[PDB]
Amino acid sequence: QPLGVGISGHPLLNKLDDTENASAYAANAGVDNRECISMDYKQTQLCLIGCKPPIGEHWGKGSPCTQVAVQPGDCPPLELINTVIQDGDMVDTGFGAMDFTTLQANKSEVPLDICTSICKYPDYIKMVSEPYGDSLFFYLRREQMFVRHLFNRAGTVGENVPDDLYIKGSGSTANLASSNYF
Amino acid sequence: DIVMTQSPSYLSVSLGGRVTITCKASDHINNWLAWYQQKPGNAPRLLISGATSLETGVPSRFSGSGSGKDFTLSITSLQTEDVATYHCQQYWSTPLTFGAGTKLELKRA
Amino acid sequence: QLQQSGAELVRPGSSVKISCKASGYAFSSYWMNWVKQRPGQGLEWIGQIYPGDGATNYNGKFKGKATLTADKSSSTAFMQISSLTSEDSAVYFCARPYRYDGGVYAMDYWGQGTSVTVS
Amino acid sequence: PTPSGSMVTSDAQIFNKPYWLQRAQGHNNGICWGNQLFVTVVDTTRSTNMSLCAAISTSETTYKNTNFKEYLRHGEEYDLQFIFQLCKITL
Repeated sequence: QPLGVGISGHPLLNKLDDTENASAYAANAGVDNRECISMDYKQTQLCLIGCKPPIGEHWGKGSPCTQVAVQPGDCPPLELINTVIQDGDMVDTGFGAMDFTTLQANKSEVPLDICTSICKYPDYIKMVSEPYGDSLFFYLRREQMFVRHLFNRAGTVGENVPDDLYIKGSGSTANLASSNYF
Repeated sequence: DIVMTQSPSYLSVSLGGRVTITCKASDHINNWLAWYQQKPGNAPRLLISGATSLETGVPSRFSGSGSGKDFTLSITSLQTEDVATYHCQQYWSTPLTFGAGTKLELKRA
Repeated sequence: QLQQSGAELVRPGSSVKISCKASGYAFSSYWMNWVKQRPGQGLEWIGQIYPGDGATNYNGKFKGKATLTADKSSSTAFMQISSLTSEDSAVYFCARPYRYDGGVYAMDYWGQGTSVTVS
Repeated sequence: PTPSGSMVTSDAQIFNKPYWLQRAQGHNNGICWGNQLFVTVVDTTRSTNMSLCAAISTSETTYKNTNFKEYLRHGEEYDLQFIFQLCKITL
């Protein structure tokens, strides 16, 4: 096809305010401040050849340690998970290689197309270490990306900002704005 | 800390008139102030938040206003059920501070 | 709806643990605020607790005297007082922050109050 | 001013390439005295931070910012490889 760039979004993307530049302290998170937002994903060109299927890596929800009972809302544990890259899987688009379904209950952190999928990244290291090297005997990779916008995430503080990192505000700056940037 | 004080700690009033209770902060709290009403056997009840906002269930004869460091609660056509002790509170900075309270009593011969 | 403990009588020097059980909403999203009122007198702020990680802020007056805790599994707040004296006799109240993890816009739901006598 | 390290690219990668330390510009030509070796690295071309939020309740079918706890985590992945040459010193 002719060269060109696509574009993906979400009608209810979890984007509080524009944190790239603000003239006054942002209002206050009410209920559902999600916005209809789109973006042009990171560019990726790659080709893997081998006599065994390709292997990828992505962060998923690791198994918890049998101790402290996971309080609801507690941050889930991470675990790098090796998987077989299947036809139709999604490529990291700028939000890294992770399982958004099992790591984002929100269902609104990223555009629809990766929103309930897993973005996997070729595990080049593992494949090349492979003793016989059947999984891949040749490859070409080309990826590039830059920050277009800087946003805030609505929701509630999962982990508070240690107060030794700042001086308490007052009035409007009395309440700390979400420092969960993306 | 921020110190809240109310003008009088007591007022003798008549049913039907307008009653005003003003509170003054030791510093600017910028409309971050609440009013509570408390009767002799229970917890204080929130009437005002954000200096001017009426809470659900609060009769419309109650209202509040002011700015900076000076705020006031106003009660029109005072009802007998309105006779109680009223408190202001600042929440602009911790520790949170309450005024000493103003008790309404009904005047008689 | 918040439920507090019944009345207490403790001897000087002793200690008491009082509960405030939450119901009618999702506790795991809200702090708990506690205050003190002596007979015929005004209100004073003790502290507030984030149950999740046990973080809490103290009014200097109640630093060594008060400790706050909470049972997430049963959505209950607890406050313990140490080395009790005549000045600790008062009615104590538990109260919920209006705005989730924020402590502004006042306290919208209060407990019935628990009376403590040191004698 | 507010900084900005522009776009990141494969073509500009420094890592995942072997470095042949044959001729050193210093007098110590790669000798690991003390059987020690220091490898310092800084790579901001993989600084993606991922936000993961858990729901406090899995009931209501209506979004509530209060129902979700937002967090941030970042992962780094390394793999060091070396080729060493045995050397002798007549004392």
